Amino acid sequence: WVDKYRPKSLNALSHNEELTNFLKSLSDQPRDLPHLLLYGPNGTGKKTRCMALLESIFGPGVYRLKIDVRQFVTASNRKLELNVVSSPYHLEITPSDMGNNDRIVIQELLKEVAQMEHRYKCVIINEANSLTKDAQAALRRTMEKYSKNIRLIMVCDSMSPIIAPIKSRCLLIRCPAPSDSEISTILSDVVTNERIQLETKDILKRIAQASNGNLRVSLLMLESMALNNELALKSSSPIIKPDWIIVIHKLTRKIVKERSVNSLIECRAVLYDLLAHCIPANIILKELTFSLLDVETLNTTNKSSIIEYSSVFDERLSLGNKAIFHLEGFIAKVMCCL
Amino acid sequence: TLSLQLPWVEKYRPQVLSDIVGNKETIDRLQQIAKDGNMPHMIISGMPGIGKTTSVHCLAHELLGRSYADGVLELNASDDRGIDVVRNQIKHFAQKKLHLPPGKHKIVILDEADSMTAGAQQALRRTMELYSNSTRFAFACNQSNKIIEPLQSRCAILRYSKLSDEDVLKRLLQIIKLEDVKYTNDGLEAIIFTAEGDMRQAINNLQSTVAGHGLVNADNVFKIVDSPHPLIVKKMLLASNLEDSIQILRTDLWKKGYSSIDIVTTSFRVTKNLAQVKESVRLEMIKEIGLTHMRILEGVGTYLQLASMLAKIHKLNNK
Amino acid sequence: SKLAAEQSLAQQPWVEKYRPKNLDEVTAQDHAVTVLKKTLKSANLPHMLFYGPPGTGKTSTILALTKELYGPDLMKSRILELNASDERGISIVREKVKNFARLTVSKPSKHDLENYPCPPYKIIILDEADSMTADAQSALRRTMETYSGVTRFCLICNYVTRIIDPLASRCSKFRFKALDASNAIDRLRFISEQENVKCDDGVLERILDISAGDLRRGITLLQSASKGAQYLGDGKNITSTQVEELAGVVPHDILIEIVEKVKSGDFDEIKKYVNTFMKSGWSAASVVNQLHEYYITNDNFDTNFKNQISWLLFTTDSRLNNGTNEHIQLLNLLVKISQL
Amino acid sequence: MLEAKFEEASLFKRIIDGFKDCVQLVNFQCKEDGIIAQAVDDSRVLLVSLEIGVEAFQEYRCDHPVTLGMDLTSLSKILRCGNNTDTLTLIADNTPDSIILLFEDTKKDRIAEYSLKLMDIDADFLKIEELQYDSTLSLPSSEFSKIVRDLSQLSDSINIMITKETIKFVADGDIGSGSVIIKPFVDMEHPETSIKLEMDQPVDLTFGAKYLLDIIKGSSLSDRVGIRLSSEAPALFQFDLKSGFLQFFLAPKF
Amino acid sequence: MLEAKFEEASLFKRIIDGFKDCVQLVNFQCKEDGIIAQAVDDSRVLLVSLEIGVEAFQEYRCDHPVTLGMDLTSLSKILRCGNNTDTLTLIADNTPDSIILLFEDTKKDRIAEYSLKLMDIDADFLKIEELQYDSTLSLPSSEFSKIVRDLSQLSDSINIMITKETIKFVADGDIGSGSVIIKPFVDMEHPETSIKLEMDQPVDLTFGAKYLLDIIKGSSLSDRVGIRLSSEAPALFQFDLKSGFLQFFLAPKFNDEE
Amino acid sequence: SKENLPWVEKYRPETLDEVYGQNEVITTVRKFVDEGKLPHLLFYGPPGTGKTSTIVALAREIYGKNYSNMVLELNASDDRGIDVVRNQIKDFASTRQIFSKGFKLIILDEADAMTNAAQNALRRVIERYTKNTRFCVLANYAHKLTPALLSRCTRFRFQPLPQEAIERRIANVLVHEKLKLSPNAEKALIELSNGDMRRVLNVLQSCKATLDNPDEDEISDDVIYECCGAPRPSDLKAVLKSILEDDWGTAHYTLNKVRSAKGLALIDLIEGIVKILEDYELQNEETRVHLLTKLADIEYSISKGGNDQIQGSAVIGAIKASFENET
DNA sequence: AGATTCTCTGTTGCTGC
DNA sequence: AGCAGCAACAGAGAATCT
Ligand SMILES: Nc1ncnc2c1ncn2[C@@H]1O[C@H](COP(=O)(O)OP(=O)(O)OP(O)(O)=S)[C@@H](O)[C@H]1O
Ligand SMILES: Nc1ncnc2c1ncn2[C@@H]1O[C@H](COP(=O)(O)OP(=O)(O)OP(O)(O)=S)[C@@H](O)[C@H]1O
Ligand SMILES: Nc1ncnc2c1ncn2[C@@H]1O[C@H](COP(=O)(O)OP(=O)(O)OP(O)(O)=S)[C@@H](O)[C@H]1O
Ligand SMILES: Nc1ncnc2c1ncn2[C@@H]1O[C@H](COP(=O)(O)OP(=O)(O)O)[C@@H](O)[C@H]1O
Ligand SMILES: [Mg+2]
Ligand SMILES: [Mg+2]
Ligand SMILES: [Mg+2]
Repeated sequence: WVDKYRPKSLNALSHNEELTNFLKSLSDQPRDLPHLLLYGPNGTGKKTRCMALLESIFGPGVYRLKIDVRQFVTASNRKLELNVVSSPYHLEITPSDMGNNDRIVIQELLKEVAQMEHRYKCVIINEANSLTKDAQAALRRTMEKYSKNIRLIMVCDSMSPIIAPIKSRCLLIRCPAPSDSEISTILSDVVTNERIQLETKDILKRIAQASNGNLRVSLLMLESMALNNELALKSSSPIIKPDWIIVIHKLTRKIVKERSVNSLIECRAVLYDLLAHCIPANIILKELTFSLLDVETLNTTNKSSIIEYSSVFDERLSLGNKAIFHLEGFIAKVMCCL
Repeated sequence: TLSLQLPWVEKYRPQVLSDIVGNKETIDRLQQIAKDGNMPHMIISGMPGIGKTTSVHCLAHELLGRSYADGVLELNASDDRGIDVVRNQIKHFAQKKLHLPPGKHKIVILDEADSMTAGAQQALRRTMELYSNSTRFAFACNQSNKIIEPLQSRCAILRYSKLSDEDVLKRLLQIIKLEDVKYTNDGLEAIIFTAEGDMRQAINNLQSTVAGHGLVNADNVFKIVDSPHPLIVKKMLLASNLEDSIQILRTDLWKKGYSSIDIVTTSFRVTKNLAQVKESVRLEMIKEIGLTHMRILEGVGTYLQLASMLAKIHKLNNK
Repeated sequence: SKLAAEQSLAQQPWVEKYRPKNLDEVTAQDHAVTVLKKTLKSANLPHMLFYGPPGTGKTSTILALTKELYGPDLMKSRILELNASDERGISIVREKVKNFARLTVSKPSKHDLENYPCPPYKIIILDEADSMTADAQSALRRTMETYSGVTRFCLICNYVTRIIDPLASRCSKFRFKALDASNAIDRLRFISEQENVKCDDGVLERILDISAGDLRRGITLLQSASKGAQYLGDGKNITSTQVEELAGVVPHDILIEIVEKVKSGDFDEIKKYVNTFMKSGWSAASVVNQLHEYYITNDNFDTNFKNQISWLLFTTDSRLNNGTNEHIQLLNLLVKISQL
Repeated sequence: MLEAKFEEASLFKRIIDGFKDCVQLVNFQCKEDGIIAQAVDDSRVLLVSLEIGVEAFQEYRCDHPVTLGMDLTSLSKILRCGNNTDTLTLIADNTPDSIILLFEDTKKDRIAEYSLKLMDIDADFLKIEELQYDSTLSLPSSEFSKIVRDLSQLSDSINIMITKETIKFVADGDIGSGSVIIKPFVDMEHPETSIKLEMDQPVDLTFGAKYLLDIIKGSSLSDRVGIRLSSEAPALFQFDLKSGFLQFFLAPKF
Repeated sequence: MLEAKFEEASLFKRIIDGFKDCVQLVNFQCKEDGIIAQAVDDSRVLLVSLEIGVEAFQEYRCDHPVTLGMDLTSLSKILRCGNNTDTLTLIADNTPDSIILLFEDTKKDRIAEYSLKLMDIDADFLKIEELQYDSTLSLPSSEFSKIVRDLSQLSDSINIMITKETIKFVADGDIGSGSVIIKPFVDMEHPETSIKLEMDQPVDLTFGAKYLLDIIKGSSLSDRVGIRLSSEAPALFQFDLKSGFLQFFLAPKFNDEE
Repeated sequence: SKENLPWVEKYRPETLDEVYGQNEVITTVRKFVDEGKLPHLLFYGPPGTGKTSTIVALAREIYGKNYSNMVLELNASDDRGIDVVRNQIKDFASTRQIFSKGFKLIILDEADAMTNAAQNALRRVIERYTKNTRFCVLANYAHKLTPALLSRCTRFRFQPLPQEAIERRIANVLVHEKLKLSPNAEKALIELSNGDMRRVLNVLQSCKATLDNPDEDEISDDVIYECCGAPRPSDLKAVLKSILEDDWGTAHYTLNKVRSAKGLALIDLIEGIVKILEDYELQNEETRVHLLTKLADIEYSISKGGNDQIQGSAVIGAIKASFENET
């Protein structure tokens, strides 16, 4: 399992040695530490490295944490309900659990934590990409006014939606996805500790080649296919793909097979069924476009138009709120292109 | 200075239904109603400054005679007209006992009926239905769609239209004869052109020109009351060459102090109401006028944005 | 008292440790601080509107000005600082700001008038005015127009277009210039000498070159490089390569590989290389900036190609500035520039 | 400087109760012969004018006049600490940014002290009082309050009409009409209940009931109220104090 | 079982008035030596703790302790039937689903009886009272109420500062600042008006005005109020009853903490 | 003292003779007030044209020095709702003056931020109480006012300040202050004003502060350009020439050195190049279409941030590709 | 002097733009 | 995803009556 075998310190990391050394350098002197922003691909291990860095800045009790609840009142008595992950040395907030009320929670909670205060209390903002521009503007001055009591460690997957002032107000640390060799070495230790039977080691490499640098996905897929092969992986064990990926692949097959309005209706139905089951539309568009480019029936002229339309409708979706209104438009434009 | 004089819109405000130069059909209808009596519930809709409030005031006055003070209940948008007022005061007035001639009824005048809340309008239904034999309701609004259909079902509907050139010219000639003002044909033509079927605005511009220069001439009217804003915008959009439209926008609109928001919004109205060009090109021009609006509402409102909007409109018109 | 403040500053990151306390610490924004120093002897401070790129020193300049004006005693009694972390609707602007403006100035003490000018007005600053709605901004118009005798308004923003035209007309516009290597090398060298940052010849000038007119990011990069060089303990000097490694800059060889894949290669090879490159975490904005620098600077492409590459890079940056997916935008940009 | 000590904080509290609600900003000015204060409502139909002579205080010292403006709401918020029997001292320097209210009990025991922030108001005291009014009348203020409270229910306008030996208050609105007619009379059994009237010219003025309602508050300061009416100026309703008076000037409805 | 009869329903009504508003759930427990009750507000800055000894009742019988939790609002809703002079008897079995309030007039006439639904609350009574506090003071509770009511208008925080022979309450906010200074004194003309102060160490704590306002309600139960302050723990405000007391423990503001 | 107010507030006109630029409306208003017929006024115009100063001086001339008491002045800073109208404005209009005898004046400054319900309630207050009071509505945008309210008032459009009036005011300020101004400096100052007296006064105070001397010297173009951070026509035309004729790399180097030597902004250079190219007599309008579209797109992108170098290269490429169609 | 009832003010919720 | 305008309900304070 991903959680049973996870590093708890900086000396327990097993990939990106230069990043581990940079983290040790940054944690050598912990009091004169500026705000940090960890950016990189999703599933690389930045959330583990931030906790490992906190384990170097503070005692080992940083992992012994608790979940509490805090209520907030907007203009309405509506009591925005937000759960907080707290520790005797740091606290974690995820403003991605609500709508446009990120600014209120951010400002009020951070001001309460900064007024109450090694000597400072660390703050981990999870998924900073979902932070609205108004919440980021509110945090802009809170980052600078209280710099001796509150230090921010913002974990995100892409600095594209992060505003320039916030980018300047904190150090930027990139976490490149681990190489397939390091993923294979980690899976080897996992299968020798979990007592899995490998007929040939190369299958582990293939797992990496099916994960695209994602370790969280790699270990989960390895464990999922270890339950289908009954704890004994053979030389030709099938690759376990998530359900939504299969739905997207079938959608692309339907797209390249039939291009009409009658097929556009069932495409809209598939998009609705995908969106209704807690699947973001940006990831849907990304996977749909990337798997449509893989269609060998199309030519360069079709793929260029497809990628242009996907960029245009990605901008539309980032500027809109009704995601299906942009997804169906992109699908119709792709149908018109082919 | 110690005191002012009454404006010509208020001084020469018609007090008899014959002095109204509005829509002849509805005017004769209301005149015959006041002559015979039995005034029904009515809703008068139209545009500002065409003789809606004056019409109902004249009707109520002629119908009630001296009992206007104790038989007419006036409620404007300046007074509270919520559910509580309709429940208490309007109902007390409708239930009030009053000895009237056998052809008259108590009149409840409600100015700006399009601003009353939904609750008050809903409560007014049975209020006007149970006392429809001793109390009558006259609504005066600008948008009949703002009044609920149940209220419109219990009353007559009088839609007032714009005043043609002849009627406003006749009224202005009557006012000039009554005031002994020096005028000229081109000056009155410019006044009527800048009025756009608005009698109140026409009389106001006439009085302002008289008190500012004395002689009602087209030069004076144009120097005091700038030409209609929408017409210059229409001439700018209907330009055939880009340089002509750019020069028009620069000299007529930008060099005279017209804000970019007014230019783009007036521009939208002109286009929506345009009829010279087809539907698709009009929709494309409206689309382009929109991006410029979004950019100006975001604070990027400058001359370059309007120039780019005009360039895109011309490119759309460039086949 | 003062010693606790000195120790807290010494245990503070270099961004807040070296914050300008006086109007003389401002290194490059001289045109504004000259007027601010001249009006310090007079008493006709007008309403001001600071605007410019982030990290140019607007907040630091106004803080230093308010300090030099009022002293550390009246610093907390004659100042109304409203940031973006507070509510700034119509209700707040009408009640709190107007009540503070209508109030009279607090009496200065005997020690205040002996060392500081103590002007007869107070200062209400509104930091990050971009988030203020236009109606709440128009509400400030007569508030700042009629009570100018007792209070002075200082707006601070990054985009001057977000503030309505009447407010921009009422206030004196102060544009803060980008802090490139030329006008900030002195400040960067001072910060390096005060911290014993042993670097090479072309490091500091390079740091600001990566900063692109941002002294805060440059100071943060210098602090990170100093920490990374002190952890090693080798006693050597910081190199430009070590600086550009932690600054998020793509190495030159990886960029040359992208140029080769764009010049020679089809859609499939370019897509595969982009998928491989997105595995290593790089900011798409930095990649676009480096590609723009390389393509515009290289004297080996046609002008017709240069117009198209410039427009494509502009469109890609404008799309990336809206929170889009970096992978899709980068792939689309590389594909569009490969068809050229 | 300002240094005025009231024997009973209650007097000042009742005076401020009079400005309360109907006005937002008040401009005070202390000087050698006492304290004056003026406040005008937003619509400018009501002026509240106060005068407290030196003798109304237990201690008053002034070697240099001071003018100070303030938000009444803020003042009343603080004006409920007087215990009524507490002693109240108003204090301010010659160039104040605040006004100090100091409440103390006889014994050293409890001392409540406030420092109220001042507002800057352009000094512009009005002097609209007339030499002669068309008619003048006084009557018990509780009676005037009842008269106003009666009629108020009927209309937003209350008319006051004066003819020889007759004072008539009238209201007429939706539910009907009402009137209160009073006649001049000297009661020796106690003249504080008499109703005097001196008419030089019959008067007939209309006032907004909402304003008369604000004005009746003065009953708490004096047993009688003086009403002076004119067709040439705002009406004057006056409540006398020991050495002083609270005046309300109200513009008739046009 | 629970069987407690109050001579006057009024005493219980005033006691509950003290928990009122500031807390929602109250946990009562009757036992051989009386009744205790504890309630903590949601933010956990205020604890209301009651103790009523056997002698405060006209009749009390307990052969088996019973713990019962209930909604304060529900209880007060029912607590206005006492006529104040009515007799009140609290009744409950050993494993109750309800609490019975029985109000009766002297004569057999009116009998108002209520059966209040109980809530299940994990029994966890706190014992946060200290052996010694930095400073201790008592003064008339009506005086304390006035002091709190004065300052409250100025700020959401009221500071209490104690130095030798000096107690000072201070509030400072938008409209300005205020302070009330009182000095210890023995009044023989009636010592219920005296102001005592025992200071082992100067103290200076800040409290949220909204909470002090909740606390002043105890004036209706006792002529005097005892205030015990410490820099190590929540402050204690205590209102004595005949055989018993109502205590309010309030956590000082850290800088922002009620 | 008035020596502490800023130059925008210190030099506020107190009489109608100190309001320059507006002559056709000022004379008409003076005639309205002298002859007595003063209708409901609607002063529509851009910011800094002198509408508030005009109406304040008018009320001063009408009522005297006691203007602050006989006039009801409401603005956006004050709460202006429908209930506020109903109570305050109606009680002011229905009653009479407490200080003198005469008509009343209600100055609804910045009435473009009022609610639609407030205007719908006020349009019948203006029409009912019209014999004892008047209404003056000041606006910058005529689209935020309902047509019913817009038709009840006489509209006066405040044109931007012309060259003669702004130079007269500059001369008045140079007389009131111990300051000298160069003719070309004065022309450059008038160029960067767009008829806004506020900007002129602010930058005049700022360049007087920039002088660093006891004011025995003059204020030249260099002082104005360095204080307002505005680009000079020389550098503007040099950049335009290097873009139009010189090589791509040379044009990039020229733009970089120009924008980095004086710290100029890219948006100011964009606006300057747009203003200069407006006089260029060009061929088929396709070049103008492309130029305007691309320049407006780049301006809208700059209004949100980004890479200054990328945007400068985009400006260069856009101008070049637009002019490549002219051959 | 205490208790009860009525009125006014403030806060919260819902609806409309 | 403000505001505002609203209107209605609840709580507190003051006055009157027993
Ligand atoms: N038909 C008409 N004949 C003569 N005068 C007219 C006529 N219509 C309008 N007027 C003048 O315009 C003034 C105002 O007219 P109103 O009836 O109030 O305008 P309206 O048609 O009701 O539109 P509103 O009130 O803005 S919704 C009158 O007092 C007259 O002076
Ligand atoms: N001109 C300058 N001279 C010296 N240090 C500077 C200068 N500008 C910025 N800094 C440094 O950068 C830090 C941040 O300054 P700020 O004034 O907050 O920047 P900024 O212009 O406010 O950027 P924002 O807040 O995102 S708009 C200061 O504390 C200094 O350490
Ligand atoms: N015509 C003018 N003559 C002289 N000074 C002027 C003139 N117009 C503006 N000013 C100056 O500019 C200042 C501001 O004028 P205002 O009347 O407040 O501007 P405005 O026309 O009302 O536009 P707003 O207030 O932004 S809607 C005045 O105090 C004068 O110093
Ligand atoms: N140093 C490491 N060595 C081995 N496995 C690691 C290491 N760091 C993280 N992992 C594992 O790799 C996966 C990374 O995914 P995840 O933890 O979700 O990433 P992130 O920390 O960025 O959220 C998880 O299974 C995590 O436990
Ligand atoms: Mg009408
Ligand atoms: Mg800042
Ligand atoms: Mg103005």
